[PDB]
Amino acid sequence: PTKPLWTRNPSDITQEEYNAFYKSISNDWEDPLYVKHFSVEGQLEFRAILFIPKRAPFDLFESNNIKLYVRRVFITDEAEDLIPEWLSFVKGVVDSEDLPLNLQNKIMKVIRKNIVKKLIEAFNEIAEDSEQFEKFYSAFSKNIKLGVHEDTQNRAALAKLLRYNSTKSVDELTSLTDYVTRMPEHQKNIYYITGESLKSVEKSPFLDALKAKNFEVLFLTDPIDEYAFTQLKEFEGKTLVDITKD
Amino acid sequence: VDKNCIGWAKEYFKQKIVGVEAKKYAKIKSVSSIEGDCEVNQRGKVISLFDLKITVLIEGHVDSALPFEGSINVPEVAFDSEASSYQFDISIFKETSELSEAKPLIRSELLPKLRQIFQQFGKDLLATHGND
Repeated sequence: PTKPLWTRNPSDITQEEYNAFYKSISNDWEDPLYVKHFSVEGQLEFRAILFIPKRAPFDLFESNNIKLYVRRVFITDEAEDLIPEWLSFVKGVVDSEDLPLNLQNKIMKVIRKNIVKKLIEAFNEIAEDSEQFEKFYSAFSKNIKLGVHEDTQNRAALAKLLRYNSTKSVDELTSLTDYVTRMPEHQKNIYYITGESLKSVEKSPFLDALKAKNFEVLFLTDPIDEYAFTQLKEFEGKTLVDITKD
Repeated sequence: VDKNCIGWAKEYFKQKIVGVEAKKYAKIKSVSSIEGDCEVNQRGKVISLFDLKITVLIEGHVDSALPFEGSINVPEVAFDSEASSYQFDISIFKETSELSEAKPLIRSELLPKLRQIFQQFGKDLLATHGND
C-alpha cells in the first residue's frame, strides 16, 4: 500500500515527512541535520534519500546505515561499495532500477560515485549556513579529511570544507577560499606551518619572515591535516607551502 | 550486442593528446597510462558509462632558459563529466624555486585544451560505435 517516500518528488515532501522517515530508520532522537533526496535518470537510473545526522555516532571510526533496494524490493542494508568508509556516517535508502540481483560491479561503482558527488553538493549547501556548518564540522571534520586523503577526483572540492586557525584568523577558523581572497596579488603560494599544538606553532620564529611580508600562515597541528595538505598539493591554483621545510 | 572499446579509446587519446602544447612553453610528450572501462552496450539504447583514468608525460621550458619534465594525472574522464569536472594533478619532476613558473603555464594554456578534448571523446565514442 504505502508509496515509498523516496519515490515521491523531493519538491513535494515536507520537512516533517523527512524527519519522520529519518527517525524511523535511525533511532536518532534528533531531526537530521540535512537531507539530500535526489533522482538520477538516463543511462543510469536510481533514487536516494540520504541524511546527515546532527552528531557523530558514538562508534564513528571504531566499534548498515544504507538500505539498498532494487526496483523497490529491499535487498540488503550491508552492501559496502555503495559508499566509501569515510562517508559511513550517512543514513538512508538507495533504490536502483538496474542493479543485477545476487552477487567489481559497474553499476554499483557508478551509483557510489554519483552518491559521493551528491553528498559533496549537500556539504557545500551546509557550508552556506554557519549554524549548520558548525554542527557539521565539529562532528565530521575528520571524515572530510579522510576523504581528502583518498579521493583523487573529489579532494579539491572537499578541500573547500576544511577550516584552520591562521596568523590572520586567530579567534575564528578560516577557510582556504577566504585565505586566498586575503592574498596580495604578488603572493603566489598558500603558506602553512605544522606543529604539535596551536600554542607552539603560534609563536614559532619561522613565522616572523612571513609576517614581515604580511603573508598569512595557516596552522596545522595534526598529522591527519599535514597528510591532507601534501595529498592536495595546491588549492585554487596556489601551491601549498610548508614554511619549515627549508 | 555490447563491445569493449578500451582499445580504441587508448589509441584515440594517443593521437588526440600527444603534441598538445602551451619563451615559456610546454607540450604533451606521451600518454603513459589509461585505465578503467569504456564499453558501448545496448540498454532501449546504445549507452556507455565509460570512466577512465589518464596520465600524460610532459616537457617544456621557462627561463637564458630552463627546461623540465613532469606528468599530469586526470583521475576521471567519464560519461557524465562536465567541462569543469576534470581534475589535473600537475607534477614537475625534481622541481626548484626557479621552475615555479611551469605549472602556472600548464594551468593557463594546456589544461583548457585538455578539457575540450576529453569533452569531445564521448561524442566521438558513440558516433563511432553507437550510431553503429
